[PDB]
Amino acid sequence: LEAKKEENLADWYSQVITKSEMIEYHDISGCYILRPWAYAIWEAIKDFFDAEIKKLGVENCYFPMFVSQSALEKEKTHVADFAPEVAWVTRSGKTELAEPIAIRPTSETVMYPAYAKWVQSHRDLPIKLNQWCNVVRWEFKHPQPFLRTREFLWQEGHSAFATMEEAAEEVLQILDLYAQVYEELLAIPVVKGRKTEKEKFAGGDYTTTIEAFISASGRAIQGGTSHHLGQNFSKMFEIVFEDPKIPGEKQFAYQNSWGLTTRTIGVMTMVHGDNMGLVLPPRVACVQVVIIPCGEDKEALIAKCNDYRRRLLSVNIRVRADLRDNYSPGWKFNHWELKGVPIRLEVGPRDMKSCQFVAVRRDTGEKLTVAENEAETKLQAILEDIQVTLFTRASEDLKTHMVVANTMEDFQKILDSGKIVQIPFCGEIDCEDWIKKTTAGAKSLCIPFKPLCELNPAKYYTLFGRSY
Amino acid sequence: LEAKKEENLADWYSQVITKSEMIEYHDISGCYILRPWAYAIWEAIKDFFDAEIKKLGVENCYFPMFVSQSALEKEKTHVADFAPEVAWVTRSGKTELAEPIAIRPTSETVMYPAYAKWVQSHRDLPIKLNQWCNVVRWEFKHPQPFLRTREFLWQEGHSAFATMEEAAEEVLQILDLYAQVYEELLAIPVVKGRKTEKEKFAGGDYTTTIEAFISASGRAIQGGTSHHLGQNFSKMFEIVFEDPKIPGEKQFAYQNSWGLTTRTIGVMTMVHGDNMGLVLPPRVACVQVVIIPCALSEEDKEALIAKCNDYRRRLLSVNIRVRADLRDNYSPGWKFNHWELKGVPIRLEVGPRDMKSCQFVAVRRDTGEKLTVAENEAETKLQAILEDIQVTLFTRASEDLKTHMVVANTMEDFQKILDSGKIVQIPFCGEIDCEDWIKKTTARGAKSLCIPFKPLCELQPGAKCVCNPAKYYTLFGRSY
Ligand SMILES: Nc1ncnc2c1ncn2[C@@H]1O[C@H](COP(=O)(O)OP(=O)(O)OP(=O)(O)O)[C@@H](O)[C@H]1O
Ligand SMILES: Nc1ncnc2c1ncn2[C@@H]1O[C@H](COP(=O)(O)OP(=O)(O)OP(=O)(O)O)[C@@H](O)[C@H]1O
Ligand SMILES: O=C(C[C@H]1NCCC[C@@H]1O)Cn1cnc2ccc(-c3cccc(F)c3)cc21
Ligand SMILES: O=C(C[C@H]1NCCC[C@@H]1O)Cn1cnc2ccc(-c3cccc(F)c3)cc21
Ligand SMILES: [Mg+2]
Ligand SMILES: [Mg+2]
Ligand SMILES: [Mg+2]
Ligand SMILES: [Mg+2]
Ligand SMILES: [Zn+2]
Ligand SMILES: [Zn+2]
Repeated sequence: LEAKKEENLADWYSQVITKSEMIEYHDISGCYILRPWAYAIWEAIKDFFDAEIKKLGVENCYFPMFVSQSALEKEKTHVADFAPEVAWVTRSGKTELAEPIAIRPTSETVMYPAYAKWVQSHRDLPIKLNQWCNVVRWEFKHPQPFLRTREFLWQEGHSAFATMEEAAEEVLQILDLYAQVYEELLAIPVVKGRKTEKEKFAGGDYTTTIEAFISASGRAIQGGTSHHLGQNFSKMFEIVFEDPKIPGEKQFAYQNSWGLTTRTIGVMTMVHGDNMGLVLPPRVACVQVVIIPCGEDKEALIAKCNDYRRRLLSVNIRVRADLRDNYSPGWKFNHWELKGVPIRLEVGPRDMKSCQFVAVRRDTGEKLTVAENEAETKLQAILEDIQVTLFTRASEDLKTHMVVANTMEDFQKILDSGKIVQIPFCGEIDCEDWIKKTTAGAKSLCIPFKPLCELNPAKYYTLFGRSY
Repeated sequence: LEAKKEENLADWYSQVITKSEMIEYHDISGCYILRPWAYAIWEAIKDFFDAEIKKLGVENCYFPMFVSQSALEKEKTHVADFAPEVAWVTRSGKTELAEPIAIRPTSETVMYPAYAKWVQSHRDLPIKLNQWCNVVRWEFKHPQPFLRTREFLWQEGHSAFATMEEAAEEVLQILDLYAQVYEELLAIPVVKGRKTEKEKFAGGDYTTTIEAFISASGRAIQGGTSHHLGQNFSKMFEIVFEDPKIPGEKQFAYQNSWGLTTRTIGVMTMVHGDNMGLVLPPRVACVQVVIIPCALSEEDKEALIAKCNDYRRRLLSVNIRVRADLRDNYSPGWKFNHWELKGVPIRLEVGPRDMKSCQFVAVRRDTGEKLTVAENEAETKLQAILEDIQVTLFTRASEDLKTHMVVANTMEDFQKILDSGKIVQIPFCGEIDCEDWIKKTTARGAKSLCIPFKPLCELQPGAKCVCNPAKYYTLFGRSY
């Protein structure tokens, strides 16, 4: 790794994702291969999130990727602005299809026709379905791995309820899991908030979000989304049930939808990565500890490495013994640091017979000598501390880089020196357009649930910044 | 359920998959919704296979679904008949794309250009990658849920090796896992074999396969596929390395690919399904035991529900997947039939009389037998009944395949045996021209299923084909 983050972030990012073996490029613009190292992080997030929404009663399923042409039109599910992003299939082989067929950019138009046929009474509610799947958005915006890709993997949850109280409660439960994914799995702090009228999903009532800060850019990014849809889609698609008390009266279902993507992995990369490459938070590292031998008799050195064995596996630590004879120790050192392995355990002959080893933390660079039989306890303590270290530096960097302005003067003074700032806000769109072009430019990120301090007149303190 | 499996198979199948809540229909022909009841089975297969290939050193990844026109134009990875099955993206919104992009029907052309860049020396091998992903094949044959769908879910594994002996061993380990998915998870027996030259993947060296039999059809089906590709694809795609100890000879990697799909769930439905609905093998049933509570007081009623919720915890604690149906708006008789249609292996009936007699009742979905159990043996005995349901389901389907797969040595007995809804092992040339002949002669058709590794009888000392001498016993039959 030779590019440096603070000077050229784009090229640093591209060289970390490649030299960590996370991403391989493809010959289609905005499409990336997720190699096992990148995919294992996604799998870990999936394991966590899946387990959580299962306690909420959500069930997994799989809906078609193709949407019929007339099911896309149906109503103002999308105002035509979102239409350029939709890829259309028009032939199989050379045979032009009777009607063109669309590639899921989201699955409302595929799912809700089915909800309307499953809901024949209030006993059929709630419906709570989730799917892990790929989606295609023909993004015009300049493409980057995991940040802005043309195909990505995600989960989209879609739930329908008899009452507003239930739907409204889920929206905030899901948003909290998203925050837990980022803050507890990925050691990235986030700001919960609600979208302004400009930035909310046109198809919903309100849109909640979690926002993250990437210092080296000075830019924020939407990490996850949870919408209350009210009855916007229920009336559109006729998901209706009989009023239990009033004969002949249909009442429309209340709906939510929520989504999280592999953009998580890029954000973790942009947040924790350093000038030596990736840095993996322990709770998602598929290798938390790598064993590397340093320095015939030698077979005793490999038996000692392989005695860390289960001694680490038996304490349920993900461990890799890199015993390959074909690479130098120094090669292994740099190879696993580029991949972001939280702890390097080096065994040298000196230490086999002094019944010691050395551990090197990927965040601090600290090298530490441990008694041979203190491996289990102290290694666990280091991996827990690395996690807390990584979340603490990212917390204290968001504290530093998120401040207040009450004037356009100091908001602008502060925006352009790499800052995101909460400002009092009209709340109206054309004002938001106006702030967008003056500072060029800043978007609205979210109206925080717990803003700075207590507050056309200002309706809300709203967090502003340049954003992906 | 209204249709009967024996009389009209399609409508019975259509009504089992829907009224069990496995499938919802879509407005695109050959595309189907996988509702939780069916998707949970896929997740169970996924969990097993994933563990197994992890021991073989295979790692999971995700490659793009889009294939460039120009990457598809470089190599010849497929014969010309497969080109129609490819769906093309030709515009975004209203803007026609400069070059069209194809939807993955399989991922050789997407992956192997990357393999070529990752492989620069012998220490870069082996490469062992797997992906769970969706695939589109614009099928001409008649589409049926989970049997033959235009979009499906699958796993495709692609591995690259330095030596031929490594590749050759993976092919059959993988195949044996497929047969394990079928025989141990779904209680379906299968026939391992090699495809004839006609039916093998044209661009590889040889194709191994497992075939399953659907009695009610008299039809067999390809349940899984494992290819040895030799070096046909390493030469096309230039996956080469130099060995320092073999100076001056270019080493092309030895490759395999293998695939298994949600056709699994369709086969399970056809094999074990009955005229009361789905029949779930305990090992993939996402609910193995359903607890149903079956006037006097409201405090008493809460105690009945507390006992059901105490059976649920005792059963989770012995790792039995359990759902307590505590919905108050349905009768017990209703819940009884609803969970039978869904194929739940065991119904647990708890009533007030059994609560104070410290008993419960279990009824098996495979035989229907009702059993009163002491409250204390719930964990031990319920576990035993699920293990016996599994063994029963696999035993009956085995005893149905032995019955329905026989040997014939004349085209004349081959025809009569075929026409009684059976699959036939016949002595066979192996040549393509002949295979077309059997196909239409038996229509006035039967195709080859596989060449069994362990055929019923040993062939030859110069035994002649059913035409040219016989090379091998070949398993022939009508097929999905
Ligand atoms: N092209 C993309 N690649 C990866 N992740 C994405 C992409 N577009 C959106 N996401 C993520 O998926 C989630 C789904 O939200 P959605 O796409 O509806 O919001 P959006 O307002 O279009 O977002 P954005 O400004 O990121 O395009 C978002 O929270 C975001 O983090
Ligand atoms: N349209 C489909 N829907 C579901 N599963 C399929 C479909 N086509 C193939 N499969 C399954 O995918 C596996 C691997 O795919 P492969 O290309 O080897 O099949 P195939 O030879 O084309 O199959 P088939 O003879 O059924 O057309 C097969 O073992 C089969 O079980
Ligand atoms: O995905 C969501 C909201 C929510 N869905 C459920 C998961 C969470 C997500 O936030 C809207 N959306 C975002 N980016 C889009 C691009 C195109 C279209 C589009 C274009 C034409 C027709 C059509 F039906 C949809 C929708 C898009
Ligand atoms: O899928 C396999 C082999 C194996 N892959 C690895 C997983 C297991 C599978 O058996 C060949 N094949 C079968 N059905 C096809 C339809 C179209 C094309 C095709 C591909 C590219 C371009 C094109 F025009 C057509 C290949 C197909
Ligand atoms: Mg977008
Ligand atoms: Mg936006
Ligand atoms: Mg085929
Ligand atoms: Mg075939
Ligand atoms: Zn204003
Ligand atoms: Zn012959």
